[PDB]
Amino acid sequence: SFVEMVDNLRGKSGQGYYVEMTVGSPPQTLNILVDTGSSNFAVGAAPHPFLHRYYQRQLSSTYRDLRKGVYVPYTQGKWEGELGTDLVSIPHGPNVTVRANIAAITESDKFFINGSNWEGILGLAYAEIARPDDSLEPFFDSLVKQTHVPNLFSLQLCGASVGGSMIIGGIDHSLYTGSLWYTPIRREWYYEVIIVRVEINGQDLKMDCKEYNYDKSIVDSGTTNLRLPKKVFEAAVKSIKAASSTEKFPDGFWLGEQLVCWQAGTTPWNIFPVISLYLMGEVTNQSFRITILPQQYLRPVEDVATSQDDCYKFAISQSSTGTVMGAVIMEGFYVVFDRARKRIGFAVSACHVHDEFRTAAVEGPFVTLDMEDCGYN
Ligand SMILES: COc1cc2cc(n1)NCCCCc1cccc(c1)C[C@@H]([C@H](O)CNCc1cccc(C(C)C)c1)NC2=O
Repeated sequence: SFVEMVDNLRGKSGQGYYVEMTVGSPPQTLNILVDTGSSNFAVGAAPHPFLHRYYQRQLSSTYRDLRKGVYVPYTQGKWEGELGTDLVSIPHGPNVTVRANIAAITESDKFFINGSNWEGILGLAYAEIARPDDSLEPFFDSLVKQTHVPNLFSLQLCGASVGGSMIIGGIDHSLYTGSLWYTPIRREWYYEVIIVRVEINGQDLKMDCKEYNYDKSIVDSGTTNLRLPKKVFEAAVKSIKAASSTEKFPDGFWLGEQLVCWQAGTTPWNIFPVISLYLMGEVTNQSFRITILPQQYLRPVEDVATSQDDCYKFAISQSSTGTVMGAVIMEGFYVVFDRARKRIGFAVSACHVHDEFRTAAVEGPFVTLDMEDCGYN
């Protein structure tokens, strides 16, 4: 029955992927961002300039007030609101209805985006990072406890405006090719993983692998970019600059601020290297790698001019809170969040990115010694 969830995600580039949901009785329809990087289910519940619609608790006969406030600070944006519960469904999802916690967003700062088409966020990570504390059961935990939906979901995020699939409760084999390779979930709070090696165009970055996971590495469908710790970012940018030194780019391009453009269909993809991230595997001393093409980390953006020139932004930025494998990394891969077996699987997606001489890949097995030493403490 997973076919009913294929292509249930939509979005705008750089603005997250959302799924349609209903809350309350009678059902109120809202578009909800799917976020594996947090654990709160929250919806706009008061007028806002950028909200087309919002949750009206007064119109729901199943709404229950929890008489408790809540706020969530993300990297840049934040919101605050009122906790409560209500019945929730996913129209293009499993045929079930659950009573879930909902944060009714009453005030926000740089959270909603002008013209985004979504009105809320579904944090799919674990209770340990839920606000106000881990006693607020996340949506997916409520779904698994109250229904027979198996304890796993999978995400197929597709590039170019954009679409994808969130398969709730399983793996849809028509969404990927080749084999699924699994990496352990290190700890159940974020979807934390361990990166054991990094190569750019086949060249090992030759850093202490602890640097790749300082102070954690997570899989986060709610963050656009690949975010890298300071030392790793500097090494990666230095290598990417040298590989593409054929052309010159404004220094603001490398900061993710400015954009670069080329004549329609002349982007010099060949001068940009591939990035290989090696993840800890399931057996002793075994890893696997995922290979990232420049079509993933050069995010296409609309040019505000009359030009019909392909313009892009550098979708790799510096982090001070560890590695973030964001949406641009997940795109072109089918990613299985196998909560039941505490593992995350990667396979080449049915909507993979196309280069002419290169291809995104998930390859294994590799031998990697002392992988346990790569986790930060
Ligand atoms: C830095 O650049 C960033 C940051 C974020 C998003 C993006 N770009 N682009 C995508 C924007 C799409 C929509 C969006 C807006 C606001 C918040 C989020 C999406 C979720 C948040 C994730 O939840 C973050 N996950 C990790 C994290 C970080 C801090 C605190 C917590 C707590 C709440 C658990 C969790 N995304 C971002 O903050």
